[PDB]
Amino acid sequence: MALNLQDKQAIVAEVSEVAKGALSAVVADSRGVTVDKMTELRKAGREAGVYMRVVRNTLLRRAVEGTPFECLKDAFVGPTLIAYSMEHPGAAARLFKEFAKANAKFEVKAAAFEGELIPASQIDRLATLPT
Amino acid sequence: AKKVQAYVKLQVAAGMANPSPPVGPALGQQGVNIMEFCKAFNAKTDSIEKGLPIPVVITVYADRSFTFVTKTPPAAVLLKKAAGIKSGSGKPNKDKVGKISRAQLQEIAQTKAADMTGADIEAMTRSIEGTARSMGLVVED
Amino acid sequence: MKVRASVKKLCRNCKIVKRDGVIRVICSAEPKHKQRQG
Amino acid sequence: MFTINAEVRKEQGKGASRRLRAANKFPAIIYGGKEAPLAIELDHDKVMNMQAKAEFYSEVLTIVVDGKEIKVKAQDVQRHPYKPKLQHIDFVRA
Amino acid sequence: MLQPKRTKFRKMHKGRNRGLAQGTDVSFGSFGLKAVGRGRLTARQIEAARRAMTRAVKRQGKIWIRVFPDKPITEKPLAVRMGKGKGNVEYWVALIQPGKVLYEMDGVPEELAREAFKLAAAKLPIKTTFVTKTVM
Amino acid sequence: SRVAKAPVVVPAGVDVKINGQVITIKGKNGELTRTLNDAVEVKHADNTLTFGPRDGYADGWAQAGTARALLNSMVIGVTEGFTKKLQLVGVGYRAAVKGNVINLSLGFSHPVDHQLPAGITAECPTQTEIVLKGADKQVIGQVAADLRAYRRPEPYKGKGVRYADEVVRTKEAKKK
RNA sequence: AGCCAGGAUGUUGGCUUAGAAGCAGCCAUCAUUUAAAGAAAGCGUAAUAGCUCACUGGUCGAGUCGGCCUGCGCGGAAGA
Repeated sequence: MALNLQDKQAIVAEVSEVAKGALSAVVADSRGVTVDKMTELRKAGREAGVYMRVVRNTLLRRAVEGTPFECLKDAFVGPTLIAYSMEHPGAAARLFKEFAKANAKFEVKAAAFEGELIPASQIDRLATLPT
Repeated sequence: AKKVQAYVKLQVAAGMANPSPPVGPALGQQGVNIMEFCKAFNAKTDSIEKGLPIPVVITVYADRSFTFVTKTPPAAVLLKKAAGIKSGSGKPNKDKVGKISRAQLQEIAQTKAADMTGADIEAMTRSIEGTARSMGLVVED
Repeated sequence: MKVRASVKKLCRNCKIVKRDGVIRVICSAEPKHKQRQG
Repeated sequence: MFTINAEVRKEQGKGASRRLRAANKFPAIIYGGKEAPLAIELDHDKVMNMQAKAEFYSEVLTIVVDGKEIKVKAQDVQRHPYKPKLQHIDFVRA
Repeated sequence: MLQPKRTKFRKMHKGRNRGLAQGTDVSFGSFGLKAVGRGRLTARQIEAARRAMTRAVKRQGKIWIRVFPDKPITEKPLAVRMGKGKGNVEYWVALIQPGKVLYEMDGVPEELAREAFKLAAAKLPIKTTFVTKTVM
Repeated sequence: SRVAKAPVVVPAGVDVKINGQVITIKGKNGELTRTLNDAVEVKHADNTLTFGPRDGYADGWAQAGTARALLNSMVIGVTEGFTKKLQLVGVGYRAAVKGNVINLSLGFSHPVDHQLPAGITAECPTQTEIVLKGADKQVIGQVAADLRAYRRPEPYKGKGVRYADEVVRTKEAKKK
């Protein structure tokens, strides 16, 4: 694999939509077969298309260096694999509830399906979302 | 569905039932006979096109009951009935026989997307373009 | 085993070991690749 | 920008050249224009890395000696017959 | 089997192999096989190294042969006493000095040309090395 | 080096004595004593064990990496113990243990009886299975190799004494 | 490098249809899902299956990797 410059174009593409999103969610696949790609990744094409970056670069200094730009509570995610997810279609949409109803959908391990921002807190399955 | 222990991908040339010369003992290896194979598939022959080489994923269970979900016929034979040519690749780097339009193929590629793993319909028609010129076919535009 | 005076790695599983001053090739997959000299 | 740190030669001849070349320092000379030719002495390993680039023989070089900035160009090179090393480089003063 | 046509003389002196070579650079092609050792390359050795080299890459590419034997070598038959004139010419060798480019290759990738010069070097008696065409 | 710079932690209850270059480790499973080469530098001085290259010897880092792994096995062995699982593949391949002697029927014309060393306990819950336990990883590895050397796994049908965690490549007769 | 995963969709890709299904060989040497996956490197199938590897996730924690010029060394090195 090439230099740091092509490792920063993934940081540029990640941060390019951080400052405009509303919600952030966490999902993990340490047992994830490509049937999760069949279900979870094609679930992004139901809403908007391709650009829902579900990238996984959550090293202690790889995805943390792109954190101080906006929503600075993502700096200490560290281990327990994190796939970032942003919610552009609709202010305070239901992608966090899309994973909350996916607990019976091949999602035994999802980094405790925590969720990350809006209350600036921890794990709580929210229900006060606009319909 | 379950993890693979006894089920495989089969049904070469579904125009005629029981592909015993082409496929043969592949489903007969684990636990499945050919007599009941046509019984469950008989509700799926005349509901779709007859004479098309459509594959099906034979699903094998441990309780003598077997189910099936038919998939879309490949781009290997869907370009034969669309362009009107009963041929194939042969040598793709030396001859180009097909003259098929992109609009002529995407009108049946929207039927392909009901089983294909895509997001947008037109985002997956370029995948059949990758099989198009692999056989000696040009997509006019 | 081959006692060829010029031994090399014949696959990805071939490993060079200098046992007791004698350079040997040890392969986990293919026993044919096992050889020693040089 | 190829800057070469070089020194002025004090000795010359067959024995003198082979002696200093064995010390990882092959000789050269800067000539051209109207001044006297300057027999120069320079390190081998420094130029050996710079001469591997295609632009080394096409751009104007700046060989520094005694604090003097000399705009010079590479005219010819005497490579070793079978070793990856240089023996003498003709430098034209341009 | 390289051999000159209608030379001036049938037999010539043994001579000595001293000094350095002249064709020390890759002129025609882009990759070369520079000889490091000092010896004589026979007509068989040059042709044997050629077959193992033009088959190594492909039927494609252009290969240059910078060396030609141009020297007869005599050899006395078995059970013949010394003297009685010079022996009869048997083969043709080429004097090679350290630094002589033996072959030149162009039109192939550098990795593919590396393997061809490795296979050709095994047929040659003297040690050779891989060289490239340097600018100027 | 990288192994030598990783200290092994000694648990509570098991004591390690530093008798110069001789190290004895006592535990509930047993007691293992071992002397090391002079190239290592062993200092307990903690609740763990650290290693380093003693001065003068050039290969001290390579020796300390070996001594770290040996004392790591001497800690696990006296606290948990090592266990090797075997398997007797073949028709009529029975196994029985009489106190400390293992009787094997491997198709020979005479019964073979292997004598276990001191501190080595072997059990046979199945006639085609041998489980053996001990405190030293090196000693029971030789015992498992000795039992395997009687009848090695056949490369045609897998017949012979094999490990439970061993794979066997099987070839054919090329015509029938 | 190890410790825990993916290693996909079309796609039986066509060719003599005996089947060459990522893996005898002829060829394009694709596109999507994308944390990533080559219509494919090995073993393994008549052909499927399967075990993995590339590439990508996490832990980990620092140097590691591949060539060049050389000093001294090893093998090649068997006789009455």
